[PDB]
Amino acid sequence: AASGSALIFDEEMSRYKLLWTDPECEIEVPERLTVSYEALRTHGLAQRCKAVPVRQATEQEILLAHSEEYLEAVKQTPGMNVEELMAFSKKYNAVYFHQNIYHCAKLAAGATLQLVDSVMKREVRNGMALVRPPGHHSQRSAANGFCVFNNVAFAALYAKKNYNLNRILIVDWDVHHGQGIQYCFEEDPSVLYFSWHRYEHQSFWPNLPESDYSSVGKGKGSGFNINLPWNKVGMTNSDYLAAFFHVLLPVAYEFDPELVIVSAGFDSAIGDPEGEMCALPEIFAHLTHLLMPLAAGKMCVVLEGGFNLTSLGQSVCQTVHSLLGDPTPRISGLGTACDSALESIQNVRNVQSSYWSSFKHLAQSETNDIVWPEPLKRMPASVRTVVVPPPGVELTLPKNCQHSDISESTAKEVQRIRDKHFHDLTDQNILRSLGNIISVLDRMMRSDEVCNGCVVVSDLSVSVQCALQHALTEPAERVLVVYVGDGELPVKTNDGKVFLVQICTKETEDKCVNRLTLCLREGESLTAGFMQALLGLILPVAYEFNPALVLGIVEETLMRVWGHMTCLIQGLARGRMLTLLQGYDKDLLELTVSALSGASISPLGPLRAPKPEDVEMMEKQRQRLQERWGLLRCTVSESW
Ligand SMILES: CC(=O)NCCCCNCCCN
Ligand SMILES: [K+]
Ligand SMILES: [K+]
Ligand code: NA
Ligand SMILES: [Zn+2]
Repeated sequence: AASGSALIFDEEMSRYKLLWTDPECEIEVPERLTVSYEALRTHGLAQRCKAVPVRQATEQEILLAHSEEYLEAVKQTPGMNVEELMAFSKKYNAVYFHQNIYHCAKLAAGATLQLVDSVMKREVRNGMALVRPPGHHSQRSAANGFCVFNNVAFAALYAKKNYNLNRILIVDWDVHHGQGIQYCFEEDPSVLYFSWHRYEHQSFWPNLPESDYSSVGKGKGSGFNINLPWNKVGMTNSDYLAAFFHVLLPVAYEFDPELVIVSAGFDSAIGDPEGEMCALPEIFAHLTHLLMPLAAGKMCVVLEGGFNLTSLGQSVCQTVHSLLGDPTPRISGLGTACDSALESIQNVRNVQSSYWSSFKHLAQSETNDIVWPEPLKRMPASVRTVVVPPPGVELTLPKNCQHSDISESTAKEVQRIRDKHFHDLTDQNILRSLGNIISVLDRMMRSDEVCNGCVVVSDLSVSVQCALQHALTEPAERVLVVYVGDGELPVKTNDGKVFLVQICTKETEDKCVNRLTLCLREGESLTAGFMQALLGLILPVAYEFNPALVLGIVEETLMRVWGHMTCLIQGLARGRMLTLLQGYDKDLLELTVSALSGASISPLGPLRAPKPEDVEMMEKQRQRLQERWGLLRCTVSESW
């Protein structure tokens, strides 16, 4: 029921800074906050967010994660002169103090708690806090790496205590390891912590052995700590997406969190002097988007690091755009993760194979300065989704959905198309279908007016043929076709314009690398199996293919997962998807339009394990396709 995105920010947090020379700290500046808020204002994003005021964290709230001794020591820093502040600072690693920093740290922490309350009270769907100082390096009794108090740790502990949540996911995509968060939740199975980080075989700050992939948690928490070290610099969009599809997302959808918290550092973006990675600001639009089906969209993004003022602002915008449901940018030039990333990924998956169903097949032999382009403009569609129910059927639609109304120009175009390719066809309504299909496609393709749509149809073949051919000569260079059904469609995949995913009940072999045919055995297995295929096979290929339109097709004869797919597939083609439902089903159509319109997706519940037969079918698919579609790889390839 919740709507809106909270934006929590206050200028007071820009009113502390470094007072002496220190090259290790000089990158952390007040302008990080003002440049980011200014970019949100510039692009119209702040004005579309609910402004929630900041508050101080209380002393009892601070004590959730920190010791009285530490708190008492920090409480004294407002009274110190600069000499005393430098001497206090030097007791810790890579951190400076300022007379106002205790005050701002209490603000950064309270700002996060304000965000958790706004999302958990259903006052907003999700939100972001722009806070200084950052939090994820700080620990029970120490400030560390520009961090005073552990903002994100607070959020999880506050959410456990005040909302009795049993499963919280924390995604830390900052370029540094958040060891403070790891230490806090090491033994706690109710918080799943995932972090990637520049590591370089422990030679990169903070130089900890327990930042390696081997640290999986302790005791009852074993398996709920996931470290993915980057052992070279220059990681790219492909590396990041490979990490999500093959490590993070399989575990997250299996865990089924009730709240997602993001430790969102943008020192992992291109141009950052700390990360020296190569991922574009647009990738954070997808990182955000791919997590939003989780926890019914309850997602608290919390700013950590980020030190290239330009890439920080662009990356913050890409994130808020995604929180607001705006269409994702298309990611070009994706492919295999590099060898170093693949080594990290394969080591992580193997060490976590003891704890997670998505990796369990791995345990047994039988089983197995720089410049870059400014991001393009992301425009919410005037109306998001158009829907064409069968004639006579009116339905309750969200405020951002409309019914279609064939124009005379389109009616002639349908007449031409029947004149040429379909002579002996005169059914007046499976020809209104084609007028619907063509009219809804033109709104999707020819203007930012409409984003996506769904049409109910009767004859699959004529409908699919006209949709696909009208798409290709609009023109849209490539079209991803997703077909749940058992026939053979009028679809040609022998020219590179079309990739066909088919989820069917009859087992088939596909001959060529532009078709992916998944035959899952029906039963209580079906849902975990499908989600495994979606995350580990379908999304990897789709992202690399980079279609300009997605064509979804469902024959009259699964379902539980269809909203997750529809939501996730909108990362492709700027969300331009056309769904063709053969035969009227009230609730499938209602589910489709919900997810197409950007509404929250109901959770699946924690996932059981898929049938080993289904895993085998899927890995055979991977082996068959990963030479062509390298984003499928989650292992280093054999050298000649
Ligand atoms: C919030 C954040 O991203 N902090 C990064 C801390 C950087 C410390 N660098 C140490 C340099 C070693 N010579
Ligand atoms: K991290
Ligand atoms: K934990
Ligand atoms: Na120091
Ligand atoms: Zn960082």
